[PDB]
Amino acid sequence: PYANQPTVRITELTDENVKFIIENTDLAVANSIRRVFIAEVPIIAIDWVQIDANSSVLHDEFIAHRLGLIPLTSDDIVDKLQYSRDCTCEEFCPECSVEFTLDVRCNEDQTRHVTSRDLISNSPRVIPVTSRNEQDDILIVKLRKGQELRLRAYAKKGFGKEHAKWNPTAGVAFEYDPDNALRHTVYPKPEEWPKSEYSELDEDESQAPYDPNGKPERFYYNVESCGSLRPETIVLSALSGLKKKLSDLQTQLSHEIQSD
Amino acid sequence: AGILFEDIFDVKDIDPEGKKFDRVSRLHCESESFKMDLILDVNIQIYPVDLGDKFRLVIASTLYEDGTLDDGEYNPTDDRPSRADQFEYVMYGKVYRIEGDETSTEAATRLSAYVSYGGLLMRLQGDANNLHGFEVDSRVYLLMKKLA
Amino acid sequence: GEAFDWLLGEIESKFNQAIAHPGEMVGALAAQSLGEPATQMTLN
Amino acid sequence: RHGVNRQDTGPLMKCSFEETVDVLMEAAAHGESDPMKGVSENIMLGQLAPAGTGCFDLLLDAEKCK
Amino acid sequence: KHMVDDKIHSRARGPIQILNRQPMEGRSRDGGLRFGEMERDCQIAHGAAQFLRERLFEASDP
Amino acid sequence: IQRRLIKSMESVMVKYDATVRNSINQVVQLRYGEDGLAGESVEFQNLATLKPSNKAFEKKFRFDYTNERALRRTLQEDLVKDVLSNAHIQNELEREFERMREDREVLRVIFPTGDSKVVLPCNLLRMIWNAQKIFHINPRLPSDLHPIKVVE
Amino acid sequence: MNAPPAFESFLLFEGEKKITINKDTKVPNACLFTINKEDHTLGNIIKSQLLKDPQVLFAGYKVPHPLEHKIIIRVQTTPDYSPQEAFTNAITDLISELSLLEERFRVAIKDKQEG
Amino acid sequence: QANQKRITTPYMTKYERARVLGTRALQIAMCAPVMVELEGETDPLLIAMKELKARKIPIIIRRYLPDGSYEDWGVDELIISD
Amino acid sequence: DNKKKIIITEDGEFKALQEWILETDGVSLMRVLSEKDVDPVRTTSNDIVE
Amino acid sequence: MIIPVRCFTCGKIVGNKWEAYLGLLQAEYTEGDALDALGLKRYCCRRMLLAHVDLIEKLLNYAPLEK
Amino acid sequence: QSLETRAEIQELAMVPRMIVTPQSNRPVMGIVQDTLTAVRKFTKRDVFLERGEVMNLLMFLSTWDGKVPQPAILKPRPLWTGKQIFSLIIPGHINCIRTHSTHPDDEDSGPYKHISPGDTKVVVENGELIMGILCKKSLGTSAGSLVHISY
RNA sequence: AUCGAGAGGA
Ligand SMILES: [Zn+2]
Ligand SMILES: [Zn+2]
Repeated sequence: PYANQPTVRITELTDENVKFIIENTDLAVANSIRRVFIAEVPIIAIDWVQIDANSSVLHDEFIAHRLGLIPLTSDDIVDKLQYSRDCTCEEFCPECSVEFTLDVRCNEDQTRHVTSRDLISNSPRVIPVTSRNEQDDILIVKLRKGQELRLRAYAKKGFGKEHAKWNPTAGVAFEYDPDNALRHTVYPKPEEWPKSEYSELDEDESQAPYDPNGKPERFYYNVESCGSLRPETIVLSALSGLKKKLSDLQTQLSHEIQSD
Repeated sequence: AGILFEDIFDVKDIDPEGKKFDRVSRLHCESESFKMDLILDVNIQIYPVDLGDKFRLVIASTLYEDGTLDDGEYNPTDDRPSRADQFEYVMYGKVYRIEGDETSTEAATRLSAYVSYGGLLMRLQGDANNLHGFEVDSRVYLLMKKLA
Repeated sequence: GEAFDWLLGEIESKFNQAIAHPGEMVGALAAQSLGEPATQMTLN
Repeated sequence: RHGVNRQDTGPLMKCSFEETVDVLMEAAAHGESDPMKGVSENIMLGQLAPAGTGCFDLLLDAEKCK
Repeated sequence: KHMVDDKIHSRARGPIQILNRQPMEGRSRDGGLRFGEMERDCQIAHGAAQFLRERLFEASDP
Repeated sequence: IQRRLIKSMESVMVKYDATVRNSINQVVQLRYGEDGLAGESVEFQNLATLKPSNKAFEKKFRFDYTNERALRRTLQEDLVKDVLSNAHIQNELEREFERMREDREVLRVIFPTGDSKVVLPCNLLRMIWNAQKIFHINPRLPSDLHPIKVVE
Repeated sequence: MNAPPAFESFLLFEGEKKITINKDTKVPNACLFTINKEDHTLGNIIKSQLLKDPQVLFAGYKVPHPLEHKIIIRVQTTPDYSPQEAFTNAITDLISELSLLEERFRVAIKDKQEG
Repeated sequence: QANQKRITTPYMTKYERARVLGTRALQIAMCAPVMVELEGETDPLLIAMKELKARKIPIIIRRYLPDGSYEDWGVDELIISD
Repeated sequence: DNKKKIIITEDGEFKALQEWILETDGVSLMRVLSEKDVDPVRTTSNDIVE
Repeated sequence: MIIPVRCFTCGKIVGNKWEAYLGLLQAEYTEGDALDALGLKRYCCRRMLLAHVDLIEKLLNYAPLEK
Repeated sequence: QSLETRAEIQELAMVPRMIVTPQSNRPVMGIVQDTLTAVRKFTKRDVFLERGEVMNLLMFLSTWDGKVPQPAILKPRPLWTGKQIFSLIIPGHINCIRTHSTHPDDEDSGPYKHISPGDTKVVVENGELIMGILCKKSLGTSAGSLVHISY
């Protein structure tokens, strides 16, 4: 009637992704962790734009949408910043937002690539990922001689439930039972299917013998980071966020039980 | 006791018409103590059954060792002594037909009780003496155990 | 006897329920019932 | 029109179907009177068609309001 | 090209045509939807005489 | 075609005397569908006495009140004694079979092709099945229904 | 024109309760927990943790409409137990599991970066 | 027409039920007295259906015959099916 | 069986006799009916006006 | 008109790869090898780079509204 | 726009009152694409549901008495069948006989008429799907189907 | 705004 005692085994850790395995947990816990990776791990992203001048060939909403999708390093700052809902300030303040400025003008004859390097921030900790000290800079717009783009953005705290720009992942590979032992899939021709990278089967064997007493355990994860957070920071923040969702739910539950 | 029928059967054929369903298999079996034919649908995925196997089949009206009716509701938190403890494969179904060789004037010498365990069908046919416990629209249990 | 009496009552009630209601526009209803299938049957 | 507008259905029902002008002109020349029995005639005049819920009248029951 | 926002339309006592005082035609005119002959026939088959009178008398041009 | 049909039949209606009439008040049908029944409640059924042979019809519909042991298998003891002893009941059952045979000839002239599929209000076999399951009728035991009660 | 703001899936409206408990009258010792502004993420884990309790006879959840942003979790327990107590223990167990998982993931990361 | 012998059906037609319920619901909405008791109903349609189930709608249905005569049936005199 | 000759045998069963039938490309129902060895009872036409 | 920022499917950043992709293509890489060099392993991101039409280069052939 | 017209529509033209059409004395609406392919797959003989799956499905029954039915298989592991859950979906105590579209025509003659090898020959008794694979013939718009008999 | 025409949707 009590909690699982999950174990963890990290099989790869780079700056780009983290590949790990959780054992002795329920499939619902594993999938809620997977969902929180995508939808409830907050990060910083541009969510307010003011175009002072845009002579480029892309209209204002195009530039704004494009700026919103630039990942901003959010590692230690996202926990400190507040949601503008919770901030007791006006529209903005340094406690709930980060100011960016962009001011580019193509005077020279070659096309000027307005890239994420031109997004200048007031906060040194929250900068475009590509601008962080290889991979090139994200391209915001190409400008022709005489074209000019001057804008002022504000980045906010949010998560992927509100908009995919606050999603920190560039793909969450999730898998379990690589050999189809639980038979949660039913291959019409099991020989036709390639083997999982996590499979432990000799090549003559297509799928594992059916396990009637089996349950999903040993979930394999590959959490790729878009750049804002480190992959391990994505996983840790996901676990913390899920735990705070449950804690808030329990607080409200206690108020409802005692009020009855 | 609550047992409508008990005998030892021997699997004489499996899927004469061919495999119709993947996880379900039809066994055509015959006993020795009563000379009763049996067609039975079993989930071979969880309880595989091979040709020539020999098992004890017990059609019961209840699982409780003492005479006590069942409510037809699922109660996993039940600590009473259940006779399902003494068997490996247990199903729960209802009798939906009782045929016989009766005439307009003569009673039936042979009966044929049909049971459905949530769609897995069984036909137990043989002497009418061994099938007086069966009544249509009545809930029963399978209670089947393999023996060597 | 109980089953037969219940059966008689059931037949009577369902028959009285099958009787056409005064005010049914059976002509418009029949025109629709004959024109709707006409939209599916083949021209050639 | 050769079978439906040749019966005694009333000029307003007939004008709804076909030959609106010819029908109404014939009725004028012959002084025909539409008794407003069909559904088309009542629908045109915005009156309750004698159809379905309109095939009867409701009266208040003074002896039962007590 | 067929986006729902260019198709959604509603009316409740909007403008009316000059000749016959009935709702206008079209989204652009804030018009009403046509309760046509086939709708009249359907509601006659239903036997809904008050709804038929509401649609063809009271919701169009009393 | 649809518009033409509608304008031709639009005002035909079932009146409170149960006749179907047009706007002119002329009578189109004395009863709707020749049977005064609505088309939603009727459903497909089978006439059981249309197709069978004379021998099969006799064997399936003639109540046999001479076979004592067959009645003993079908009916309870008091019902068997009343059916075998009483002659008023036997004449009632005999006239029941004669009436069914007359009905058979009427069906044979109504359906000159042997098609027993008919559309009728109440699905009597389904109602009988409903009664069997509602009252837990045991098909193997003798019944307590008097055949005279069935006829009456 | 009709697009709800994206925050309405996560944010509670003023005067709207996060969770509401309603006694289920069909069977005894059953309750319906209507949780607002949550989705399958918490519903699935709460249900599956409740299924681990042998004193829980029923544990299910549903999102009645995807366009709406609430879940309903039905919990039935044995008579000596309570669905509110079962729900509380399920949340406590999930919290403890996630705390342990977080600490062990921190340890695994430390081992991986170090050696 | 002899009220002692009314030839029309003793059942309320679906159209009679529809119009009687609508009429009585409008009457209730216009502050007419209610004939049945009320727990918490405030919708006139629900009150009218409760009155019909209770057989306490003070309305008479005047069914016209093709010949021109009519038959008056109290809503309590008819058989309510649905 | 819709065009076969459905009779009732002496035993009381419906029997479908397989018999020759003619289908014409024009209609003279008035004349064809009054011909020897032509059935004036079942012979019909699809021209409702005739 | 311009290379998207993220992959529509996963959300991987592809905005910084268009210029590198073109530079690899003029370096006599095949499109597949070029996509492998940029680290686009999921066929969604390979779709993003491989099916992109740089229309902005044609929109920059028109003089702007202001000099 | 009036209580009278509202009552008219509520008592005459509401969709449940419109399930059976007078045109052909059969249902006009039936079970349709995904629900029909899925109910065919669901009522196959080898569909076994686990306890959590069964509770998930029972969450979506509006007309559920809150009693979990006794599983068709108790050992070695409790498993409910798709027919056992559709029996909960089926209302009242209706009785119905149909035949799945793949029902062989020479099966009703030989043995196994009442124990079908192919799980054809739909039989619903007392509102329980005793046997058979449901399909268009059982849940579609034809005459004598489960939806018609339910209405 | 009207009218007409055209292009489309189901
Ligand atoms: Zn602030
Ligand atoms: Zn991608």
